[PDB]
Amino acid sequence: CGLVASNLNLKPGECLRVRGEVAPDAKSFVLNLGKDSNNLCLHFNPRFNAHGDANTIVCNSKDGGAWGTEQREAVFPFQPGSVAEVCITFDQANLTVKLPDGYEFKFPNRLNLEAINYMAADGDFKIKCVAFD
Amino acid sequence: CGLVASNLNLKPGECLRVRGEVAPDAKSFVLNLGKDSNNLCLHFNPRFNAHGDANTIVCNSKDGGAWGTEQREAVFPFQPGSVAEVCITFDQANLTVKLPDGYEFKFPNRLNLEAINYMAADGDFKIKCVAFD
Repeated sequence: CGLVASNLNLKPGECLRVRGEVAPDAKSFVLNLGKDSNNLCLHFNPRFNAHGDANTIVCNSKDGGAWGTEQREAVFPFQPGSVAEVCITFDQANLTVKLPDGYEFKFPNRLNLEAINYMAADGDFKIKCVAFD
Repeated sequence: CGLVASNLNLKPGECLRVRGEVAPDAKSFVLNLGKDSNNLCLHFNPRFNAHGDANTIVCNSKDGGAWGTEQREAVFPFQPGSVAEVCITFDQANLTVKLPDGYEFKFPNRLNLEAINYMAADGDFKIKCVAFD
């Protein structure tokens, strides 16, 4: 239900910066990146309280509609009702995801994407700024 | 076609800022804003050298697929191979479009939009950042 952007043409090296507002009573939010809605190199899902999980970032890929192997990340630098920025870069092998509080992690480029052209936000997160570096 | 964004949810009084690179040898570019691709409160079209026009900004609306009456502006603060930012806000009566070099113009809110949810860029203009505040 959130912002949906296409024709991003993000290439290796370039940096995608997304800043937004986390809802005051947020349960969770999603930032999906990829080729289109059926081919996601990154489903980024911070969960405050959803599906039985509290404060955990869940990530996965989707290839031709098929979800890959899900994984929970090590940190959760997000708070309800607050501003947050996430930054993404990628190359042939990995996406690098930079988070608030100086944390970051890499996620395998399972789909072997050469560009990222699609981004969609869902849940309790409203995008207010997008920048291409 | 350049960046396309939907579900922007720009509300009255909020400011939409779009900054991009005007390509060298640019002939023209377009920034479309509205409810969706068929309902545009603003088709903003700076023409450097296109369709018989030189250094002229042409604007229009589109309602249910039908183009309105084109509007010519009186200034052209753009140049090929450079960065340019436009800022847009609206109320019930008019959109206000702020351009480089301190120029601005108003364009009637023909569709009586109460929010802007769609933005698309075309032509020789590559969006570097978009913000809502």
